[PDB]
Order: sequence, then C-alpha cells, then structure tokens
Amino acid sequence: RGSHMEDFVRQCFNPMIVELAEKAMKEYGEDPKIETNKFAAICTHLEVCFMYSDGGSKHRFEIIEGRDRIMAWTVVNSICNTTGVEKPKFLPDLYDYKENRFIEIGVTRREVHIYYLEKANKIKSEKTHIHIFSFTGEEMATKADYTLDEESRARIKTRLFTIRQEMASRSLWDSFRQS
DNA sequence: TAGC
Ligand SMILES: [Mg+2]
Ligand SMILES: [Mg+2]
Repeated sequence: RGSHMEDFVRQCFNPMIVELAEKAMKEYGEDPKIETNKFAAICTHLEVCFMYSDGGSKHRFEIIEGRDRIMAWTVVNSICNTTGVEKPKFLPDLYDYKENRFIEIGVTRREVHIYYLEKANKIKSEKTHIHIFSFTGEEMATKADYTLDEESRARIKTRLFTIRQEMASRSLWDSFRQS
C-alpha cells in the first residue's frame, strides 16, 4: 500500500541517502513502505550526520554512520585500539580526531533536553560526546561544546526546519511529530 | 531512529 510519506521521502532526500536508509531498515528486518515515519527519521539522521562531517577540516572526522554494521564496528575497534579510547557500548555516528572522542548525533521533535537526557542515560559510555538538534532550531551538546563552528551548525538547523515545513505543507508533519 |  503506497503512502504519501514514502513518496515524500524519496523526492526530498538524495538517492544515496535513501538507498542507505533502506539498507539500514532491511538489515533490521524493517520495511520502508510500512514504517514510513522511521524511514523519514533515518534519512534525516543520515543527512545531518553527513552535513556534520562536512563541517570539519579535511581529516577531522571518521564517519561511522552509514556503514554496514559489521564494518562500522571494525572501524570503531581500529579507532579504540589505536587511540586507547574506551570502546562505546552502542555504535556512535562519528569519531572526532581533533578532540579524540566519539560523537552521537540525534535529531528530535521534542524539547532537546528530553532526548539528550534519554541518550545521556543510555550511555554507560561516559566519554562519548552527544550533540542533539531539534526541528525548531535548538541544539544541545555535552559540556556546551558544540564541536563545529556556528555556520556549520546553522546550515543543519536551516535544513531541518525546511524538512519540517515541507512535511507540514503536505499535512505529514502531525503524524511525523506524533510518531 | 527516536517517541513512547
Ligand atoms: Mg547513530
Ligand atoms: Mg545518532
């Protein structure tokens, strides 16, 4: 059964992101045609992680998100074994070679601190840096250290608010926000 | 994933 949200996602995100999002869902036995809100959230999270990684100097970040699960852990293990940093308990999204820390990036439709605290409680990994963005232009990061310069974060906030408007224009925002 |  063909949903508006699924067709919206496919024309709003670039094909590489859509392909990666489908691969991720099928790895965990999920159907982008059924769980269309999860599909949208995964594409959004992917785009933000890639935009974030573009904000650094050239060699600053290792990109973990978007890799196959087994390769993602291999690279995490290479980082931990060569830096001595503690192995995170859950797959993070980037590794910051300049600040020598993993980064967990989150995108939320609620107040930023609610999602921050949730992920900051599922930590165990006390040394992983958390950076949360909302669809209202707010952000919240560990120790108030926002990693990137302001322009790079502002680009992300702008894109997220654009995604919000495009959904609201299609009457898809209420079911997305409430999912 | 992230909202319950
Ligand atoms: Mg992640
Ligand atoms: Mg994340």
